[PDB]
Amino acid sequence: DFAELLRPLRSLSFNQVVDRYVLIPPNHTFYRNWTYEKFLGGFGLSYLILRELPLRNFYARV
Amino acid sequence: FPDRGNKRRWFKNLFRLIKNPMGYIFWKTYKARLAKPSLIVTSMFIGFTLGFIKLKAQSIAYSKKQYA
Amino acid sequence: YEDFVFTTPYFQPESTFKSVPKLFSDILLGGVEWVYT
Amino acid sequence: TIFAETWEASEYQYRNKANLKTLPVNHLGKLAELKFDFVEYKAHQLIACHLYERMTIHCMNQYGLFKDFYRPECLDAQYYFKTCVELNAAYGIQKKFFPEHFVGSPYARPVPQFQQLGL
Amino acid sequence: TIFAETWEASEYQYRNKANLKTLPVNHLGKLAELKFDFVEYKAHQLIACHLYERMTIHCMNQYGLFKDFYRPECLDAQYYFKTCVELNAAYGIQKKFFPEHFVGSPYARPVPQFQQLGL
Amino acid sequence: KAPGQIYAYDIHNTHYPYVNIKQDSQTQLLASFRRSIASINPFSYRQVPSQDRAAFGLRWGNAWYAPNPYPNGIHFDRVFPTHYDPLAETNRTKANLQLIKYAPGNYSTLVVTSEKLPRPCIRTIQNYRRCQMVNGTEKCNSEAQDILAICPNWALDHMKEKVRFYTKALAINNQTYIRAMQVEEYNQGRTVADVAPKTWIHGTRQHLRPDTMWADDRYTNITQTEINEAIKRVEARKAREHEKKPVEQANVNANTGEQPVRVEKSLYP
Ligand SMILES: CCCCCCCCCCCCCCCCCC(=O)OC[C@H](COP(=O)([O-])OCC(O)COP(=O)([O-])OC[C@@H](COC(=O)CCCCCCCCCCCCCCCCC)OC(=O)CCCCCCCCCCCCCCCCC)OC(=O)CCCCCCCCCCCCCCCCC
Ligand SMILES: CCCCCCCCCCCCCCCCCC(=O)OC[C@H](COP(=O)([O-])OCC(O)COP(=O)([O-])OC[C@@H](COC(=O)CCCCCCCCCCCCCCCCC)OC(=O)CCCCCCCCCCCCCCCCC)OC(=O)CCCCCCCCCCCCCCCCC
Ligand SMILES: CCCCCCCCCCCCCCCCCC(=O)OC[C@H](COP(=O)([O-])OCC(O)COP(=O)([O-])OC[C@@H](COC(=O)CCCCCCCCCCCCCCCCC)OC(=O)CCCCCCCCCCCCCCCCC)OC(=O)CCCCCCCCCCCCCCCCC
Ligand SMILES: CCCCCCCCCCCCCCCCCC(=O)OC[C@H](COP(=O)([O-])OCC(O)COP(=O)([O-])OC[C@@H](COC(=O)CCCCCCCCCCCCCCCCC)OC(=O)CCCCCCCCCCCCCCCCC)OC(=O)CCCCCCCCCCCCCCCCC
Ligand SMILES: CCCCCCCCCCCCCCCCCC(=O)OC[C@H](COP(=O)([O-])OCC(O)COP(=O)([O-])OC[C@@H](COC(=O)CCCCCCCCCCCCCCCCC)OC(=O)CCCCCCCCCCCCCCCCC)OC(=O)CCCCCCCCCCCCCCCCC
Ligand SMILES: CCCCCCCC/C=C/CCCCCCCC(=O)OC[C@H](COP(=O)(O)OCCN)OC(=O)CCCCCCC/C=C/CCCCCCCC
Repeated sequence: DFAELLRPLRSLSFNQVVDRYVLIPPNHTFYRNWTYEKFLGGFGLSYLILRELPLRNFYARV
Repeated sequence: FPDRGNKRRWFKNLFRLIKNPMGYIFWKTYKARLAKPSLIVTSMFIGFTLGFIKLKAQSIAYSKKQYA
Repeated sequence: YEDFVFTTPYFQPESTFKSVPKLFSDILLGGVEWVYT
Repeated sequence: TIFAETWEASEYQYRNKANLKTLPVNHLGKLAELKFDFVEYKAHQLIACHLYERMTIHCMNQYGLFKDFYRPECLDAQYYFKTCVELNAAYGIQKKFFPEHFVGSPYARPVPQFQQLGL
Repeated sequence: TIFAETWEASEYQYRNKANLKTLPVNHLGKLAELKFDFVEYKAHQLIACHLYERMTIHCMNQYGLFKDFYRPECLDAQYYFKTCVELNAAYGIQKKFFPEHFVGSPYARPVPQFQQLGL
Repeated sequence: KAPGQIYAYDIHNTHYPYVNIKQDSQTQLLASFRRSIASINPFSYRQVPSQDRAAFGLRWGNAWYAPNPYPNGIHFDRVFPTHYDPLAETNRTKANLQLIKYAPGNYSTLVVTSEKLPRPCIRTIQNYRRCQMVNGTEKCNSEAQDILAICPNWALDHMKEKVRFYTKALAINNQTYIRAMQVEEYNQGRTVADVAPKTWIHGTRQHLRPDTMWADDRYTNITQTEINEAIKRVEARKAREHEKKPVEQANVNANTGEQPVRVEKSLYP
């Protein structure tokens, strides 16, 4: 398993490793925080659907 | 026997307050609000309440200064 | 001295006429803190 | 480098600085959290940071490094081992080049020579 | 000993200690509280503690020392004169044997020689 | 112009490895099902970061995972002395307001740091060093005065202390040199010619037997009769070794009203 962690490196040279994983071209235009906005924002969207539960008893929905 | 009709009454009023807080507060205070004080008294209530909340926020911000 | 030994290094009398020009330095009781709110 | 199994807890406490960390002995209770069977000798559990390393090897032998090693008892062993050798390397260097920072050092608060008392 | 009429207030403030007292100039306003007539020259009012001394003499010449000198304007003049010469004697000795305690002294926070910087 | 991927992505080949540390059947079953539908699941969250999208940490049930903070005995009591022992429990109990406050830095290590001297103070040092290597030290008084004037006094105190620390560290490294380069009594007259042609492997378990009786099968054929005969021989040698015994030394820690010496503790109570 320690040799499996280095599997994608054995097929590459050092120059290819640096260009592949180290020298990623700079691009600061992405909305990186969309991952959190989708996750935490899902609580509000889930509430919009959940506030319509056809459970007749009020205390059941409580 | 006790009055079993009053069971869990504090929970039920809590959930009704969460369901519609302004509707619960409105009707629970209707007869009391029939006597309305002057504009001065009402303004002093809001002025002193928001002033106390403003100082509370400044005390919270000072606690972050002491933590730093 | 009078039945007493007080060990001190060799005193330099030339240190008396040491030109020490006074420099400005003002203390402000009531100034700036590190952080503010 | 500590050349024993045990060390004085106060010898690694600061004298002129606030004490916000300790250098505790190896947490032997974490060894009983491993559910699988293993052989561990008591003669290796006291030396600093080594028990956590042997636990990590036992966990990396029973399980691998993917989706089976990621269990609370095995990740804490790897985290404690990594953290232990990092603190001990820092306290060891501070013990070598800053011996006067710790309680018990004669240079933390130097006692004067008798010639300095003027008697 | 101060060899002038005026002194820098900051030179008698401590640098490494809390400043709980100052060495203020003569309180010229107390000179106007004397009800009687007297002759005072402006050339004598700035030198330290001397105005309070002359006020005491003027009060002890107009009144005596019994039941007439005991008025608020005369007792404050004698108290200020006694307190002023006590504070100045203490500050004078502290200026002579502890010059490093005050703001403006080159020994309060010594600047190192260039040979100590290792460049 | 595709977004860059970190090295961890090539290990897992997916951005959605549903890794949950809580080892219960309900959690791992739901994680395996969510791991399979992550391509078409709108309720999918990344745990492998990328250049274009951030990611979440390791999950613990519905909450998030973080290892137990390394055991620390420092704490602060509120109502009564709790005698907190970080080694008495597996997981650290939460700090209640009326019970305890733990030390700062749940996840923190000890490092050495340094302040950065002001830029104008740095420029004066570069000017002095440059003027020194070109014109010599004797013609750099003005540049030396600019350092004493422009650099704030705290910076000059830091510069003064660095020289004193590195003087201390120099003496410590040289005392280690003397102890290391000291020729012991068992190496008198021995040079590199007396060294054996052995490497690190020649001192390991395969070539050098450890000092334990069951490291290998060396003593597995020893019968009880040979043991009794050995006890006789080891007692015969003791007729010459037991003749001498070191003398008992005086107790330097006799007076309990005196600061005791940190003497070597006895092996056994
Ligand atoms: C045509 C006729 C019908 C034929 C088809 C019939 C079959 C239909 C099913 C197939 C089609 C489904 C379509 C979507 C495909 C999804 C495929 C999939 O794998 O999803 C698995 C999906 C996700 O699994 P998961 O990984 O475990 O994530 C849920 C975790 O809770 C997550 O927890 P977390 O903590 O890890 O993360 C928090 C989470 C937030 O999660 C939460 O907070 C929810 C927590 C639940 C409440 C807590 C109480 C839980 C109680 C436990 C027991 C629950 C049992 C419920 C069983 C429900 C069975 C479905 O936030 C997020 O991660 C991101 C959320 C934002 C996502 C963006 C929203 C896109 C949704 C799609 C939009 C378009 C659809 C139309 C609009 C919606 C309809 C009006 O499983 C679910 O279904 C979860 C329940 C969601 C409610 C579903 C209600 C919508 C149903 C729509 C039906 C059609 C509309 C009505 C039409 C009527 C006329 C026909
Ligand atoms: C060996 C292995 C196994 C070991 C097992 C160990 C466990 C032992 C199990 C056996 C224990 C139970 C024994 C049988 C009990 C039978 C008694 C009975 O007949 O029922 C009486 C009682 C009668 O209630 P009720 O007549 O319907 O109405 C109450 C009145 O009408 C009043 O209603 P109200 O509307 O006027 O409201 C007032 C009410 C409640 O109003 C309150 O002010 C209390 C509020 C507490 C909740 C909030 C706490 C604040 C923190 C959270 C904030 C919430 C905010 C929410 C909103 C969000 C923000 C706005 O005041 C009360 O205190 C009522 C509580 C029930 C009375 C009992 C005497 C209490 C006096 C001392 C009070 C102090 C303790 C209170 C504890 C919490 C009470 C819910 O029923 C029960 O409470 C049932 C409790 C027993 C359920 C057993 C469940 C199964 C047990 C096994 C589960 C596994 C446990 C694992 C534990 C693991 C170890 C940690
Ligand atoms: C005592 C002095 C100190 C007081 C301290 C302050 C107290 C807390 C204040 C907090 C303020 C939050 C503001 C919320 C905005 C609500 C706006 C609104 O119009 O309210 C209607 C709104 C209902 O409108 P709706 O959306 O159409 O829901 C009706 C559906 O039929 C619903 O369907 P259903 O009827 O079938 O369900 C049963 C019903 C009744 O059953 C229950 O509610 C009982 C269960 C309660 C569980 C315990 C709740 C713990 C706290 C909630 C969770 C943490 C906060 C989450 C974020 C809330 C803020 C938006 O549930 C509900 O009513 C709605 C569910 C409650 C929320 C449940 C989910 C919580 C998480 C939300 C996820 C979505 C947002 C993501 C998070 C955002 C983070 C960035 O009520 C609420 O949602 C909750 C009210 C919150 C305030 C309650 C306390 C207010 C009064 C406090 C005392 C006032 C003193 C000053 C007055 C002086 C008088 C003289
Ligand atoms: C989690 C947060 C925890 C901390 C906060 C906790 C907050 C708890 C308190 C909640 C609110 C108080 C509860 C009120 C009960 C329900 C309402 C009510 O009073 O029923 C109406 C009822 C009669 O009113 P009404 O039937 O409608 O007749 C009036 C007509 O409409 C026409 O009016 P009128 O022409 O006949 O007379 C003019 C007007 C007279 O003009 C006034 O209304 C006087 C008040 C003007 C504004 C005063 C400043 C605003 C105060 C709130 C803002 C906080 C200030 C910051 C505090 C900093 C220091 C903590 O009369 C009135 O309108 C009602 C005055 C009766 C006194 C009002 C109740 C006491 C003042 C409010 C308590 C403040 C406590 C909040 C802070 C607590 C912090 C621990 O009043 C009574 O219950 C009778 C009780 C005896 C009252 C007279 C003697 C009072 C002796 C105690 C004074 C305590 C002062 C505390 C000062 C705070 C510290 C500086
Ligand atoms: C040809 C004539 C010109 C045309 C006139 C047309 C006028 C149009 C009238 C329309 C009325 C407004 C309609 C909508 C509002 C109705 C709902 C309402 O809230 O009314 C209050 C309503 C009724 O009040 P009330 O307790 O029944 O008292 C009724 C009267 O005030 C009577 O109370 P009283 O019987 O106890 O009388 C004694 C009086 C005793 O007063 C005096 O004896 C003399 C007062 C002298 C004032 C001294 C000023 C000193 C200034 C020093 C400033 C120095 C700092 C400046 C620094 C500047 C920078 C350097 O003391 C007061 O009551 C003063 C009340 C507050 C006065 C504030 C404005 C004063 C100046 C108004 C100028 C308007 C033009 C007048 C032209 C005519 C001149 C002859 O109060 C409520 O309970 C409803 C809710 C109130 C919630 C409070 C917070 C609400 C905030 C928003 C309010 C609405 C938006 C703003 C609208 C204007 C409000 C001020
Ligand atoms: C949200 C309001 C919608 C209506 C808007 C009306 C007003 C119109 C005025 C808009 C002015 C536009 C100003 C510029 C906005 C810029 C938008 C932005 O910053 O985010 C874009 C950003 C681009 O991402 P990157 O590739 O990382 O960045 C590359 C940048 N070149 O978009 C995103 O991150 C995606 C999130 C955006 C919102 C997504 C909405 C999701 C709603 C879900 C409902 C759809 C149903 C889903 C069903 C799923 C079925 C499998």
